[PDB]
Amino acid sequence: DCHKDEKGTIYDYEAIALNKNEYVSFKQYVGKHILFVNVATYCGLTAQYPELNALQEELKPYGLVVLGFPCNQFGKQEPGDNKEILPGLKYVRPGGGFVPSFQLFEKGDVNGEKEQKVFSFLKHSCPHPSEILGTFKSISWDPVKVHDIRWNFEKFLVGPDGIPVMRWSHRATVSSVKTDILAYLKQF
Amino acid sequence: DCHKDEKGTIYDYEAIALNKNEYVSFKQYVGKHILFVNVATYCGLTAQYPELNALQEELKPYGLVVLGFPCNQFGKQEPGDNKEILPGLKYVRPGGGFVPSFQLFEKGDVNGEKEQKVFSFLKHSCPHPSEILGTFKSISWDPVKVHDIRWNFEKFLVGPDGIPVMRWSHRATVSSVKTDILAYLKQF
Amino acid sequence: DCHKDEKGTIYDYEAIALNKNEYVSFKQYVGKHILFVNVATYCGLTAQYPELNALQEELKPYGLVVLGFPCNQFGKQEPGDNKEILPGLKYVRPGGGFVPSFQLFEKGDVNGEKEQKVFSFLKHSCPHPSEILGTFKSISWDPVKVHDIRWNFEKFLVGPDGIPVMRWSHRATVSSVKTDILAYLKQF
Amino acid sequence: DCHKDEKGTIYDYEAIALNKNEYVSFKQYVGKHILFVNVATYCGLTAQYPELNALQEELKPYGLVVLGFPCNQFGKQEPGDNKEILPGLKYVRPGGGFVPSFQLFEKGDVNGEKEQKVFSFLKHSCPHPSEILGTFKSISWDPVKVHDIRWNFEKFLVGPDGIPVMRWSHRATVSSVKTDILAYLKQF
Repeated sequence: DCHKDEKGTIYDYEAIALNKNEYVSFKQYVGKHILFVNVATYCGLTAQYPELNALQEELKPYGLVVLGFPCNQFGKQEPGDNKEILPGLKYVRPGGGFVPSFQLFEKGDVNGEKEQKVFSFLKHSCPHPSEILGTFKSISWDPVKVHDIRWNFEKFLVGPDGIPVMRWSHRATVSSVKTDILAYLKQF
Repeated sequence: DCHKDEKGTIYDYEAIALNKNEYVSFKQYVGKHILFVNVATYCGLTAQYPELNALQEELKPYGLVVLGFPCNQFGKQEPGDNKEILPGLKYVRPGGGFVPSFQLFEKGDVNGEKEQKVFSFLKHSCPHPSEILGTFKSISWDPVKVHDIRWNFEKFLVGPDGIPVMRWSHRATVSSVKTDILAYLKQF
Repeated sequence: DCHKDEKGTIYDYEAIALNKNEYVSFKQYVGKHILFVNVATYCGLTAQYPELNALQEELKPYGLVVLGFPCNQFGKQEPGDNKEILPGLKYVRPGGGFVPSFQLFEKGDVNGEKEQKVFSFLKHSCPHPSEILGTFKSISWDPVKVHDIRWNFEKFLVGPDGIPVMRWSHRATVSSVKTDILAYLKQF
Repeated sequence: DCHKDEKGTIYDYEAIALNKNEYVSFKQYVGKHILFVNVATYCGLTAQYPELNALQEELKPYGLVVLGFPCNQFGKQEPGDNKEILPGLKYVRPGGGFVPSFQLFEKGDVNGEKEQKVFSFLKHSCPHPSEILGTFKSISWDPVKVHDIRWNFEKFLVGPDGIPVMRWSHRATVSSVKTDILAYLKQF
């Protein structure tokens, strides 16, 4: 008689926090602007972790939540088991006692057949800005799709309604990401 | 004082015919609808060669020109030197005396760093219809870009003004390509 | 009470001829010196086919039998289905009407998990002379073993008792192989 | 008039210690039995580090010196810069405060074109016991040679005269290595 179209949002997904052993529904983050970052410990970009802490500190009052997703698909730069990831950040790289000031989740794929379902959603929702997907070397997964994540520390912004709004290359500095987010927050 | 914007077309490029040893400017094909196909001898799709002959026969009077570009990047399915390609089609696959009834050019890359410049133009001018770029296996070139050719026997249509109009997956039968071209030709 | 040790020879194996559709037991070749060559159509070494014909002609009276085994594992240089291999040699490479004057068999693996059992025997029976197994590029099979065949047109000699005697690199000219075989035949 | 043949030993080589920033000639180890191990932090075998400490403790009085060589060629399981390797062992894996009780050196290749010269010597001096070199996956270097190291935690014993004596697969437990070394030490 009547068809009601049911629409997809970020709140349809969930993941296991690294530091508890407990599932976190993204419904927790209703009304918040969510920054999803795929992370790794042994990347040149790992140096930006304290910049991510600073971003989160600065913009928490504006309703920004940063979420970090370890992934070993990009140069095999997250080799650690889940229990090893936080100790590696604290004592190896960045080292110096570093602890993320935002929520990290269990390690998993962001591309290919076993990719996490939230990343399918994010990737299908927002195109990557570059025509470059990779080098012969960098692509390690199967199948390969035009909206795949290119590398460690790629980023997605999800609005306060759970619909993805924006995506940055891993090549964009955290400072430029902040500047972009600050200009986006002026709407609200 | 004044800037005149100079615009790119298919007529800006050229290639060496396989059967002469002579360069052919695509200016030759002014006012014609051009079907570019990347070809190979040892692909399952090689079976469609007689369908391409038939397409060309059927639509020559309507101003269609088919152009075939051997390429060894997709499963290494065009291993032959330029002199070996036509004998291979005639005597191996399809065999049976098969001769293409359209112009083939010298073998070269259609993707990656040494890709032919006409294929850069075509690929940048018309998106591929699928989000799937490949398998881990199928991608053999560097760098990898979202508008790369996926496989043997992918196809592009260029209008009578030299601007690319349409692109088909290698998965589309020559019959469906014909049907699509016949519907496009109704405008003229 | 008593154990009798049963010993392995070339006569324990068989393969399907390319040009019949019939199995050939290597027992046929009892009392003969057998030269096994893995072959391909689109290799630089394919040029040596007429040298193999000449070798076979010259040494048939001395009891030499040459056997050719198409294989697609080395640069994917034997892409043809079994029915396409002889036409490819005649009309493509070497071309010119070339027909092998020795027996070719159906195409199959010589290395890795699906290798032909006769090649396991040969490889395990006679070491390769070089410490070099390959480049990162050349090795295409799994698993990888120290006595694997390195490339197209590697060669093994089996004595008149079915025990392998000698193995040549693909880098050895057919002339040097002949010279070596002629010196070996002086024992008999 | 006269040629004197000059012979190669372990004392012809040197490497940079991880924990100093200083070169160590293997001449230091004259008259000692040297156990060379290629090591990594993120391997299943990394668990054997305390077994290596125990081996070294136990057999130091018998003149055994263990030497550890970080290498990132086997599953990319040593991603850390030189400064990160000891902190990773102490705080990540094995973790728990683990410090090696034997000398580790700077990270480098043990196979392929940029392999360390001491490993060329060792590998050329003592064959590996298995015919298996790898999987398609495990081999990451170029060129590939039959005496290459197969994986993390492969081992070589060098006698008190600097000539290599023995080599173990990475598949051999440290307990069996100890048992073998104890039986070898009975000669002296």
